[PDB]
Amino acid sequence: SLVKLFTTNELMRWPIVQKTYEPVLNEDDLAFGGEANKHHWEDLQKRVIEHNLRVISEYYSRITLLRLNELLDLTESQTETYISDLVNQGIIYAKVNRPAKIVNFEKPKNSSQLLNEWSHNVDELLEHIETIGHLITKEEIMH
Amino acid sequence: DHNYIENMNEMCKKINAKEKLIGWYHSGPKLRASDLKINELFKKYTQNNPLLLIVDVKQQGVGLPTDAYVAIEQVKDDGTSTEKTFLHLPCTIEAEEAEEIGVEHLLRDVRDQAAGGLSIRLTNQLKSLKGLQSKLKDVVEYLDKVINKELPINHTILGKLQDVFNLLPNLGTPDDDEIDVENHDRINISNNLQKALTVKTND
Amino acid sequence: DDLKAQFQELDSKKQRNNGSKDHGDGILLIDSEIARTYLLKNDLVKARDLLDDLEKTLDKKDSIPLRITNSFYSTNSQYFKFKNDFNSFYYTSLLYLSTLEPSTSITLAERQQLAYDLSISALLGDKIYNFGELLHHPIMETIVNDSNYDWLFQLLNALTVGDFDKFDSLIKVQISKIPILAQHESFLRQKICLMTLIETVFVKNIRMLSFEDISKATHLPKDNVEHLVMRAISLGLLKGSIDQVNELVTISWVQPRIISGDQITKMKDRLVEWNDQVEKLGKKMEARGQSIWV
Repeated sequence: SLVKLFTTNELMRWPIVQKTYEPVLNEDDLAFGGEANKHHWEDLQKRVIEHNLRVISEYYSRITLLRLNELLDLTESQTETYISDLVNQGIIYAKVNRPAKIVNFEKPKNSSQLLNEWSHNVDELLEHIETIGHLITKEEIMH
Repeated sequence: DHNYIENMNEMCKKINAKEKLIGWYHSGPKLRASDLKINELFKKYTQNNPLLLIVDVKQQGVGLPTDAYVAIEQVKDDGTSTEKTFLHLPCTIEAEEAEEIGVEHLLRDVRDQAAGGLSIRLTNQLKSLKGLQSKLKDVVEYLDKVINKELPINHTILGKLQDVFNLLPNLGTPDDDEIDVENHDRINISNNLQKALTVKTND
Repeated sequence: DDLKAQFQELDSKKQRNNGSKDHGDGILLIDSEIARTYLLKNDLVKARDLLDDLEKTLDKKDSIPLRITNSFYSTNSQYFKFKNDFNSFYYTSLLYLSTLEPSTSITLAERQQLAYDLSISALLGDKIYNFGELLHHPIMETIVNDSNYDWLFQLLNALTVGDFDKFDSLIKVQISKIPILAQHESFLRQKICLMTLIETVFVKNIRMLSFEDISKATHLPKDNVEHLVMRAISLGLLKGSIDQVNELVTISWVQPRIISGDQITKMKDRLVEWNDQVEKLGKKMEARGQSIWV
């Protein structure tokens, strides 16, 4: 249930995930159950939230900063810091707006790339008609 | 005649050995269900699915003077028995070198398409639109025939049409605005080329 | 085993004596049965692993009689529903329904057991919107007048037309009647939501919906809708982009859903529009450039 949660891009919440796994896996020694392993339970906090970030970026071109703070379950300030590290390490790239209006998850795409791409969608529509025509032939015989 | 197929094989092997028996042509035009039955005798000879080459002899369809179809065997759903059926494949002509060179001496036509000068392709733009329009109307009447004359619903067709509505450009999108910019540039470049030709004519 | 050895012996003689016989029919059929015994015997690990090996052989053969491939599929299916993998039961079971003997060899009693399990599987699916195909398959075809297929159909039908008032009324009863729906309350409640979102966007010509529009469609608050739609992207139900500032969800993909008589009409209407346009263009460009084409 721990691995498959983390595998699926389905959103989960930290202080609730924590409870689920508190009396079971927090109490397995040499993982999280040792004294200095308790701070690896604590380090899991960071993992859970950076994962939810990673998914949310792709799906939402734009999401309001306020909304994000509730989903992530942390103050605005902590939230501000974790976005910045994830951009540095370059998995995503993003633009954050300081008055706290929007966080616009996007890597921008130029006019040339967007236009080049438009010609291809059109090429595929033209194919679609052509195939149907052979099968019209067939179908009249079949009945 | 079984024996004739056999006799020809040792003759054709000597003549050119890259030849193999590969199937049979039908005069067509009609696609029969007697062709499932003829394919089974050719299937004895052949090492491939028997190639059915429908060479139209009346040449009514100017474009597509050829259809190619290969016998497949596939699980028919709805709890129905496995069916042997004809799946279309690209019959499109390429030509060998030796054949092509003589053909080219004979003709000098501007054909269905040569992509020659401006004049030739300008014709093409009208004709090609008209090709599509023809194609398109038939798809409209096919859908009436499902619900009026009770053809068995060929769901494949419906699948393709979903992909047409979905991957259909949507208007009001800012992509359209981009398009207009590209248009603006080329129409300008035409204007500058037009002027340079003025300088040539003036000399 | 006795019969397997019998057929090996037998063919030493027959293949030459007859000048033609095939003996491969019995062998495969027999192997399906081994796997099947093991299933009843509660050796579930063993039975899967034989079955996979079987798969390899079957497919090397290029012509098999229907009976063979249906028995294999009968087994492959039986294993899935014993593990209580609902999704998997349903996917693999479709293969068995396709090759199925329209013959009444498959006794009426068998048809009811698998059909019930499948229906229940589809409710507890989350993207399995196949429900009409069953009606054209023997499995459910003959039996639609059982008491079991009274309540159960009303659940299917409430999904189809997408009414949430109707679903809600039905679901209270069936949660209590049937203890399988009772432990799977959460999924059933989720099913209706997902079904409506994919149905609504399609039928409207626009392939973008405001969170405002969806809120009325799904007859649930816009607060709940934002959470629901995010999940649709994760599942792969719909794929697209979420803009909270333009208050839109822009789809760029509509996942295959089975088309039905009504829906054919909606498509016909869109293509009508398209045909008239090509014509207007072509008449226009003929007049223009008339003087010089060539």
